[PDB]
Amino acid sequence: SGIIEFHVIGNSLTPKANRRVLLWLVGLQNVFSHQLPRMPKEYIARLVFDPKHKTLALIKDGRVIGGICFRMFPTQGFTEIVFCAVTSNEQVKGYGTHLMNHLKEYHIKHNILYFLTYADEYAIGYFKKQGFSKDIKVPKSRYLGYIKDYEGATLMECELNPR
Ligand SMILES: CC(=O)SCCNC(=O)CCNC(=O)[C@H](O)C(C)(C)COP(=O)(O)OP(=O)(O)OC[C@H]1O[C@@H](n2cnc3c(N)ncnc32)[C@H](O)[C@@H]1OP(=O)(O)O
Repeated sequence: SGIIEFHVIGNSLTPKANRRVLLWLVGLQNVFSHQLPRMPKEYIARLVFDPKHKTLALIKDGRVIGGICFRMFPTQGFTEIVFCAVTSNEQVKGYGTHLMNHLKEYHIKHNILYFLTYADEYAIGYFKKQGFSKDIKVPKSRYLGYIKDYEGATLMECELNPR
């Protein structure tokens, strides 16, 4: 290795089957908790280990340095971005953007062209740089009760251009 690697991981049924992945999931849980201090740790753990959620992990030298936890809604035509974070010492180097670009490529391949997410006010600018907007095109009837709403957050959407 010696270089960064992208891995789409998660818990398919039980996290005890693959210990390498389990270690990465715990690593993600910790990174998410550390960079998302206002989010209950038990809450982060619950979602990161939920079989319906996947996490695109950014690993360098076997260690998790960032990731995006998401949930795919193929029939609804979109994916919910649940957690997004890069460990502090690795931030401001381009990894956060690198992670989102990789996630976009993955979804273009699965033919899902919309991301929905609830952004904390002080993170809005990050999403805007990644092409997200406060203008929502996915109908409310399509996401209400599907995506989780948060306190004081702003719903934002990213329309992916397959090119
Ligand atoms: C659904 C949610 O998860 S909402 C919560 C989102 N997450 C967090 O707030 C957790 C704490 N923050 C982080 O983990 C990081 O700051 C991340 C993941 C947002 C960004 O990761 P990084 O690796 O630092 O970002 P990267 O180096 O790719 O920078 C992305 C670009 O966004 C820009 N940007 C604009 N506004 C912001 C902002 N509010 N925060 C961060 N970046 C911003 C940066 O200037 C940078 O552009 P530049 O390189 O041209 O200057």
